[PDB]
Amino acid sequence: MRRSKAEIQRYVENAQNSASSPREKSMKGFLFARLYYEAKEYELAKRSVSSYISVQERDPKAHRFLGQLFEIEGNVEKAVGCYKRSLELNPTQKDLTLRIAELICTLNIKDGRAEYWVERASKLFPGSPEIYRLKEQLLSSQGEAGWNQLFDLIQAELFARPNDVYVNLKLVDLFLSNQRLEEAVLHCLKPERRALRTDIEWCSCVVRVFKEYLASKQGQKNTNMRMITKELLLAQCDVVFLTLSKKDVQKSKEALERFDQALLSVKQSVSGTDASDLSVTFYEMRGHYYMHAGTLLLKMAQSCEVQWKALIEPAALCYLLAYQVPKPKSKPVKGDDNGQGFLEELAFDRQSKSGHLLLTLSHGKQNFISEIIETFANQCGQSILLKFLFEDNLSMQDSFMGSDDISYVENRVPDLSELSQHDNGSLRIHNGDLQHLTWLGLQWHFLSTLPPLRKWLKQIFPRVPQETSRLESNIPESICLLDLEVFLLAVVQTSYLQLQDNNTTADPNRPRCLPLPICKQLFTDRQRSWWDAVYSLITKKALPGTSAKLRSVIQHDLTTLRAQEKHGLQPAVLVNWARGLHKTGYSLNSFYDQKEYMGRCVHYWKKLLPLLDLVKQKKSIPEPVDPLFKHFHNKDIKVSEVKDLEDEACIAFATLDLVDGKTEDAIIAFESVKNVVAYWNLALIYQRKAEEIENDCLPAEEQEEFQECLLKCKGFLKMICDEYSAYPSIATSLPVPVETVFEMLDSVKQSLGEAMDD
Amino acid sequence: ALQYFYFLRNEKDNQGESMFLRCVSELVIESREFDMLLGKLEKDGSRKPGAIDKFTRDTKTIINKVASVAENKGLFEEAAKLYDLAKNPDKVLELTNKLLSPVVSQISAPQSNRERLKNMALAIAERYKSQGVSAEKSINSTFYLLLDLITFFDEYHAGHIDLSFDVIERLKLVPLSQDSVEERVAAFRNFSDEIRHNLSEILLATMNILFTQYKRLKGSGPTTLGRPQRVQEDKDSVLRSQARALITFAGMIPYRMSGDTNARLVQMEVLMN
Repeated sequence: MRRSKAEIQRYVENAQNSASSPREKSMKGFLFARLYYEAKEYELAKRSVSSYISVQERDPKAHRFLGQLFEIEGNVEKAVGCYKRSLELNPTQKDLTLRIAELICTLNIKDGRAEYWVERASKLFPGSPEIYRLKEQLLSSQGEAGWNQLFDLIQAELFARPNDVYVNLKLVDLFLSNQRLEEAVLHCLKPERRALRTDIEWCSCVVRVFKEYLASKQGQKNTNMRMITKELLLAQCDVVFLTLSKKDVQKSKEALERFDQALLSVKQSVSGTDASDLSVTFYEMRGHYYMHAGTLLLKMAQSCEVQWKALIEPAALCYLLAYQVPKPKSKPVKGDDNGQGFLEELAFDRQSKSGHLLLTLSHGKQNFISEIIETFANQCGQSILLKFLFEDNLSMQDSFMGSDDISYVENRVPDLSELSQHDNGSLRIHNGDLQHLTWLGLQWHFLSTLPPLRKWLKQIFPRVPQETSRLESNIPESICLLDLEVFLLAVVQTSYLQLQDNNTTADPNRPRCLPLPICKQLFTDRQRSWWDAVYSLITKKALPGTSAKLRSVIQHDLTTLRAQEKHGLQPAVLVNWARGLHKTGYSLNSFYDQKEYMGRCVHYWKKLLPLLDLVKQKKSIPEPVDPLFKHFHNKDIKVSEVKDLEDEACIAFATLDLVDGKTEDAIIAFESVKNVVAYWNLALIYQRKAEEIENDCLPAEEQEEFQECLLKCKGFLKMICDEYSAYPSIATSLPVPVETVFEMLDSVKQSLGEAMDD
Repeated sequence: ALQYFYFLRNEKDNQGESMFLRCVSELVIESREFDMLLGKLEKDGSRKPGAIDKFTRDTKTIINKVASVAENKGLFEEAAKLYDLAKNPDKVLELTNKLLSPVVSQISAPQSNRERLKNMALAIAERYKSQGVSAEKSINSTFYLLLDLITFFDEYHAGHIDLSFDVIERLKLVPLSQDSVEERVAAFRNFSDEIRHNLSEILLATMNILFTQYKRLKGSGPTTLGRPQRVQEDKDSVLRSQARALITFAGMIPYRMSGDTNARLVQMEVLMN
């Protein structure tokens, strides 16, 4: 529809030559004026829509287009008359009054009729930015009679849609201009202002308003004052966070100085009779100031002043202090629970991230605080921290951190149980997000231990407690926690590969996992939408009508994660997924969890079988056609393992059949399948059966069966050794190592006996 | 033509191939037309039952042999179109690489028609790979390698240095550090003749970009004219690492070229050292 003026004119003249009647010409005049507007021909569009209206006084869209063209040109009176006659013809239009108001505002001659029309539109609709701008332009040249209506409209819009940052800013500015601080304080005291905290200028205006209110009412200490101080501190922390997120150094330093000044000012009331929500928010802001000083040091190192090798230790000490900040205490007089809970969750998140960063940076330490206390008694440490942060501008007494020391807070050490508790407390308010999950997975991989994603997903999804019925079939209803764990492991592996590729250089290395203000999102919008749709479909939060669309959006990305053709990841990564699933399903000893694991593995194998056949035939590889990153051949599968992968799929089938309740059938299937992993599983099953027989009775038939099983296991180990010595391609995919195979064969031979052995 | 081919096909083989095959090959290479005789093409479609196809079979093998004869003679675009009609991604990518390899050695700036021909051939190959099954794993790897290499080549020829530097750093295939030289050598053993031959021009362009960057860094003041001393030291250290990795690669790979290329390699090694 939008092309070149020459093409538009050619299409117009072709349609005119095809039209053989003025009636049909005026009928097509609608599309004629549309193309004229797309090609920027206002006069021709106007004459076309005028002819169309003259030959047919129907369709309000044509009247709206004519009014818009008149507003673009300069026929305000004609547009007003056309809108009036259109409203008189059909009084079933709501945007016509807004169009009339826009025309009058463009004319710059406001009218009482337009004011009444906009008032009726505002009484009808709950609120709109268009009607807000219309009322602003109308009453911007009236007086107090219009100011009252504007304030009423702003209040109605704020009651309708609370997400009105610019509207709230304009209201606060109007209140400050008209000298009305009580209404501004009452508006800022709302709980939704915490979520509205998104603009640095809005946060600074809120901070100034709160400071003015405190300077005006200095002399009262009530729950309202506590809430106002907490909101002021939260706005200051948001300002500092925004300055640290954006690329600068002087602004972040000024924000940290303002935060330290506010903390020093509030320390006067901290030491008073305030020992509840005020002290809670004071400790919260102390931890936030520590983390913000660490982020400012990191930003300065990025802007190149002091290297990471010299700025990690101050950042590590700041993180340790933020972690040692005492937990939010209880309040004897309740009243601000909505803020106390938010402060407690913020403390949980801060403690979690500080402990994780300190553990990843220290690899085990706890005597640093004791050594500092025994040597410098924290005084010289705080002096060095102040000299590294604020240089020599602020003195030792002009800051709350100079008078306080490390002994002022707690002396707890980051432990695994405390870290897990803080992570659970963070998740209970995050409601499930892949970013922090990938971060925790990376932290666990750096600490060299398996991450407990099972309990995390169980507490995230209240509908799937590791108990599902649908296993096969590529359907969105068969979604369990295993697919989410696979996606999280994929994102973790991608982030680890990116970090390894970035660290392989002579550039000054950075600490593992950069903080949030200096680490953008690594996932994609498609993956985020798929995760959100999966969460909404599992938590039964869908709408009656959009369920099919949500299922289709989910399947659009699930067709790749379910190990099917046209991938976005890597075949080697899919093979690793299948191997890990099989290992987790074969090493445990439960029932439902193992069955679900092996069912998901069986589904993955039976869906990947075509890709295995393609790799065997040596054809196309997963080309980067889907927005799922891009890798290379270093993490790709080979061509000498397709038979091993098919045999592993058969092994998963046999294990599923065994756990279902067909031990003999699964043993027969394992014996029929020829694979080193199959023979190893057969030997393990035979050893377990021998242990069970030795624990129970030993009849003649059971003894003969045990002897036959031991002989079969010995023969399977011998043929495994023969195949490993002959075919070299089987060595590329080996389950247990050769030493483990040899020790298992030796144990089997020792349990059986000599002579009869081979 | 088909009426005469109906009589020419009655003769059996005579001293290799056949007189009928030689005649039809000469006729098709003299005519250069197949949109209705062999099959029409929208952009990368399959074959259509043409006039000769409606009477004789083995049309796929006939078209493959004709395209092979044309490639052996000296035809590129028509042979590529014929193989795209016959649906052969392996041969399509093979001829694409064979026609883009000799042009890599010379300049790649828009000065004639060879660059436009290689660009349209690369576009046809990439759209054929997107719509349908591509070639083998090694063939697709070589195709992506050549795509990235010609991209870096045109980025360097356009007059930009930072763009070439960042694309050659994001390629993740040049020797980065000493711990990466091992995997680079391990992956070098699974390359190809073209991938081993174009390394000369690749290293030449890399050393040209590195020398330009070093000259700009030397012209820029250490303390004045921007670029702080810490940034200069970091750049010098990353150049040291890159040079050490490149020289370790070139020293421990089982392949030697020429004295001039070796001298230039050591020259860039010590320049960044």
